[PDB]
Amino acid sequence: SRRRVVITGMGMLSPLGLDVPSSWEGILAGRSGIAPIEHMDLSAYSTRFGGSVKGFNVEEYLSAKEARKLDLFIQYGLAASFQAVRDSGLEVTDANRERIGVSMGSGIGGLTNIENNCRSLFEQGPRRISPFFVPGSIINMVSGFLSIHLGLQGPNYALTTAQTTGTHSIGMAARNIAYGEADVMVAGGSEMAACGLGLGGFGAARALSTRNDEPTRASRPWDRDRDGFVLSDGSGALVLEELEHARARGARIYAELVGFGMSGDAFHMTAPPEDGAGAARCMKNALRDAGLDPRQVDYINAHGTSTPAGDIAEIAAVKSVFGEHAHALSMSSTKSMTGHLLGAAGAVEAIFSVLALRDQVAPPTINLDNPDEGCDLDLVAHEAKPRKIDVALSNSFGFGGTNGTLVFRRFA
Amino acid sequence: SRRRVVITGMGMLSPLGLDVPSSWEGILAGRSGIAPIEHMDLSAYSTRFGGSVKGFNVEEYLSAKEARKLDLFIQYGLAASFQAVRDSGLEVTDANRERIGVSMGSGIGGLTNIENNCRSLFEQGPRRISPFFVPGSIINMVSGFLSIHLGLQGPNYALTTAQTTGTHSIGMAARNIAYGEADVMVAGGSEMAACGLGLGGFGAARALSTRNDEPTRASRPWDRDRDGFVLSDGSGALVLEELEHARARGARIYAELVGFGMSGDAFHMTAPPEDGAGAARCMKNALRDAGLDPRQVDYINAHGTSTPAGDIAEIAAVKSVFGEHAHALSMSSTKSMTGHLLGAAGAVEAIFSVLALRDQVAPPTINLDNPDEGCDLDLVAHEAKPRKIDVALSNSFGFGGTNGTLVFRRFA
Ligand SMILES: O=C(C1CC1)N1CCN(c2ccc(F)cc2)CC1
Ligand SMILES: O=C(C1CC1)N1CCN(c2ccc(F)cc2)CC1
Repeated sequence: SRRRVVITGMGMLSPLGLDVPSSWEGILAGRSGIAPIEHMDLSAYSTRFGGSVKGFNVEEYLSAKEARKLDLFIQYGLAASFQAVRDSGLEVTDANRERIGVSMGSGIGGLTNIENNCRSLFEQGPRRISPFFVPGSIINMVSGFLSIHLGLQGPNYALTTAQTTGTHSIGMAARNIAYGEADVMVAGGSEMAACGLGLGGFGAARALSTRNDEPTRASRPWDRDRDGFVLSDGSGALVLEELEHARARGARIYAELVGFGMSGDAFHMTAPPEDGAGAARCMKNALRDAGLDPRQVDYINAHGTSTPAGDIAEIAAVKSVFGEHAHALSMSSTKSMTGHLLGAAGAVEAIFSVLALRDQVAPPTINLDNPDEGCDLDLVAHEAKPRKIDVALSNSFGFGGTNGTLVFRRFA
Repeated sequence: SRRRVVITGMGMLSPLGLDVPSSWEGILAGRSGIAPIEHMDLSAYSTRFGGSVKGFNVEEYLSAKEARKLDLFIQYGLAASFQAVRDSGLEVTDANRERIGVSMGSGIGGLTNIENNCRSLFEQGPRRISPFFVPGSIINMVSGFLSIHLGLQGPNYALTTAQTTGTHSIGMAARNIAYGEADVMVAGGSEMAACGLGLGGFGAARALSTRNDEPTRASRPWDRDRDGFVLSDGSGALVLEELEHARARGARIYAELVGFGMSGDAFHMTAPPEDGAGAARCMKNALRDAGLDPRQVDYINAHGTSTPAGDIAEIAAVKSVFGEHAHALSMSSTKSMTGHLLGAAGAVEAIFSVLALRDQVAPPTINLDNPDEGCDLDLVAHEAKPRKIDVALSNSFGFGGTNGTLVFRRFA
């Protein structure tokens, strides 16, 4: 048998704000965080907009000297991680430090640091490569730097499962706690891919919306005029905690993480199967894991990337798993507002799934002006919908056909 | 409840050979795979050598058309994965595809591809970035492409924990099986960081041996004249199987994986503690997890990177964990011969640890001419040592204070 896992701390950088409550405010108001990218010549690029983190002050978290050593994606992860730990009220001690671990991931990692260090390599030669290039860029340095700053001696690792990173990180952090390997984990993901390599790289695959004239309308999941995902930066971190540990210190419990599902499509490198067979298996795995019937699910935070084939696979998958319950659950894409934070998408959308539970409100899918063929589910078009939510799912579907599902329940 | 996990398949590319048996023959003969690098011009670099994979033919495994789109670290990962699965005799069917997953990781991932595409972006512009840049370079696409080629629909993920990646990948994959999330897992890691950014980045940090004039003598773990690690390329993959599943199909069992430890040092971004504290916590977690008396340990495959601080930390950790039994077990570093395969180090060394059990021989630490102050254990200097090995331990340490231990024993 198995220990129960609750959420006692949440932290976030998003295109909607510098913390969870500002972000959540934007979500329920249907605000877009998408805009032309600044301080950067995108003249030769077919996409010139995305979700940037606006006004981020790393010196709230690190000295200028330590921040200079770390890629933006690491700064973002640390910000969310430090917010999440502070939000939890947890005190690290000699008595508990070996029971507190970290799993903060990234899908794409340190492109900004790779670009600057390439610029030096090609222009001047290898002698201008930063000494901090490697430890300042490697994906596991959010877990590493967090563990060093706070003295965490529990499981220390990082997932990289592309657009599924955040979902997987949180789920496998929850298994560490459930199976007694840890009492507390900081888990989630961070990403800064709004640079030339990210816009360029995704641009070259024609994966990105090129709607440069109306950036706020670019991300339009399940809408017949969608033309690919919007690329976005940020981080999400949760403090996961064994229930008895949380109750003993009198922790505030936002929700219970009751279920985690993983699956592989074994289909295509970037395209999901049309019927979403992988996403269906993954969601069924998560519900079986939670001991729940599909009928008990009230809210789904969709992957909902605004890609032609991705959005319609998730409709198929939901209809397949949920049968005659499929129209009764509400399902929304907060990527309609935030765009796609890649590896951090699962982390911030777990937070939105938890806050949907706390506030009894389904976040909207904005821009859903003209649902596409078969997109006839309750996709919460345009406006937030207050409703009953006991159980919320969060899905992520990534490149290589890697799937993640998290199941959260109201706690009382 | 918690199930037992055995090794039924292994695969490898190393600087010593294009498979396991060829690589193992090199190990037992004390051969170095380190040589001046030929595939690029390093006259600007303070390190001009490493452990290259020599004569690798990707068209033994994949079509030239798909090979061309993948970073060498993905090619190496798939080659080792394919060997391991063939070596297992396992047949993937509709009855078991959902119960077979893959966790093949990398420390640095697609550095070559990112460099070349970064060169295209700066010299030419974003219209010259490869459409395959992202799916051909990101760390999770070994697990991704393996699942697509073999039809594996089980848990599909990747770790990135720097020089610990391979040990963590194998360990967490065993936990998947132990806890019933899968019956089979292909796990390990791959690395190809020998490009300008790689040798330049580690060179900027002064982390690498600069013994350019005698590369086969550069990697000299615990030797007083060591001057940093030797960068090497390749792949290790293992087929992990639930015991009863392996028994049921009459699989050949190399060994049982009885123990896994993880621990963060929470010490420093890149330097390990002098006293071996994080390593010690990790090995103790691993030994308790295996339900072992530490005097049961016969053979330790050390991290053994040929850094001043790393090498002596490990002696301290082993003396602290094993007390007087530290003087009875044999410890060696195959990095004396392979060099440091970073995220793939834990995977090839897990295979060497298993083969030490099959053949009852401790691999040598070559180039240990003048052991350093306090390096007074049986380090298997110069020559392989036939000896009783019931229990073998494999240690990895990484940047971020991230530690891993695997415990294998002979299976009757
Ligand atoms: O984003 C990508 C691929 C699309 C290109 N990368 C994968 C490997 N990771 C990496 C880590 C450390 C380092 F030194 C360099 C690269 C993250 C960057
Ligand atoms: O000169 C410095 C400042 C500490 C003073 N370095 C920063 C990068 N560090 C590092 C070590 C190994 C390595 F492979 C990569 C990076 C340590 C060296």
